[PDB]
Amino acid sequence: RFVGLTNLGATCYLASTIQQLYMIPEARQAVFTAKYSEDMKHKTTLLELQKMFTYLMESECKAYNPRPFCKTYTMDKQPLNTGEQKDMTEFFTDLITKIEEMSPELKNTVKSLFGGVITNNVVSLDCEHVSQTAEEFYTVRCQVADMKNIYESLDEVTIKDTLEGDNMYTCSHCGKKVRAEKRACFKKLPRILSFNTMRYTFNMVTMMKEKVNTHFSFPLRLDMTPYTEDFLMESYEYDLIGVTVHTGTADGGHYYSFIRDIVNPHAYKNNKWYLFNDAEVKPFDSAQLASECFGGEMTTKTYDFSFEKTHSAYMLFYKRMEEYKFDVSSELLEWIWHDNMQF
Amino acid sequence: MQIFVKTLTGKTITLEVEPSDTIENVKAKIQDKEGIPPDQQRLIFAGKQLEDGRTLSDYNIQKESTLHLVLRLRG
Ligand SMILES: [Zn+2]
Repeated sequence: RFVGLTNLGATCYLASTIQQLYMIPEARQAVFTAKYSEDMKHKTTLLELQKMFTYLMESECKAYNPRPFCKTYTMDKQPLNTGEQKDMTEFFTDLITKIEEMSPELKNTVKSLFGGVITNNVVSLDCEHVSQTAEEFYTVRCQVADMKNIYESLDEVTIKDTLEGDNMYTCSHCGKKVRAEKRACFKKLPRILSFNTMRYTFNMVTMMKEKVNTHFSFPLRLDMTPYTEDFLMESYEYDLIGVTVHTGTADGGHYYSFIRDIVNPHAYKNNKWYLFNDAEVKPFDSAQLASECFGGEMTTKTYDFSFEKTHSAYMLFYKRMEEYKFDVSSELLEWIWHDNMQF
Repeated sequence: MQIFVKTLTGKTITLEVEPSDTIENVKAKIQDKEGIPPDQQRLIFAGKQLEDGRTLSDYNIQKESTLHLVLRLRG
């Protein structure tokens, strides 16, 4: 009843990313109504992104094979390797950056939709000065190890740190390093706020990255008030629409997503959730959000023995709080219509 | 000039760099301080992931600009 995305070999991350973008209606309509130019950058990708987004919506089939998309997708410098496991949040920044760079219409859409501004402020203890600046962001990383929830993380992200010792300030108006307390906080929050629960630590004895599997919860409705520049120094309540789960260890894994249907008003008003796993989309009972995304330990009845959960949320998607008509290229609809007729 | 770095545990550190330093230099200098091998690191300034081979100047990052250290939960 939803259309999935065929795995080309190792495009777990890509399916998770495309489907979440697809399910945010502002961005679906944004990709649809994007006006093709001649010297616009990533023309082939926006073009292939449109066919995919239309096929996802109007096709009668189970899955869209994203190969036409992937054969023209370029990452860093070289073309995309469909056999290379990748970090979902990395591919997410890659694609959001491209879409931003396509047309100034899209850039203003992407920045307003996914972009935010941190203001972090340095104040000197042995001086008379202050240097608060600005930072742009798309995704907010959250500490997971030794944290019980995302409220604890944000409390640490917006903490009052003390620049001292080996990490002294260098007051630019004083040519000397100074005791300073710096703290970040959010000035402009995006409409779609993304978090990156970094579930890994680098082990110093074994020289190796180590995936973090401890319990880490996040609310269904989030209140961002205590981390806004108005509270320190419109609405800040958000609703969880998406979780990107990573299953596996630090050497590699597999991806899948629990996305909320915020389009169909009846599905949205009754909290209907769906599991997007590559070529497979199935309904999802939100009662098991905690089990499937929070981590911790499970028990089973092996034969009783308790292990650590290696499947947990790597990325969260919240929409700010406040029946969609999509305008899609009629030439594309007849494309999908011709194919639909066989099934 | 000195930049800020939010490391893997959220610790803010400082780095004395010159804008004509390349990214691989920064990953080497990051290895010097917080001890993480340069090839496992991604560095995200102001949303744009800095890629190996370009210049710290090519991204227009100056004093008090913050670099973000992450690894790859590469699934
Ligand atoms: Zn001073």
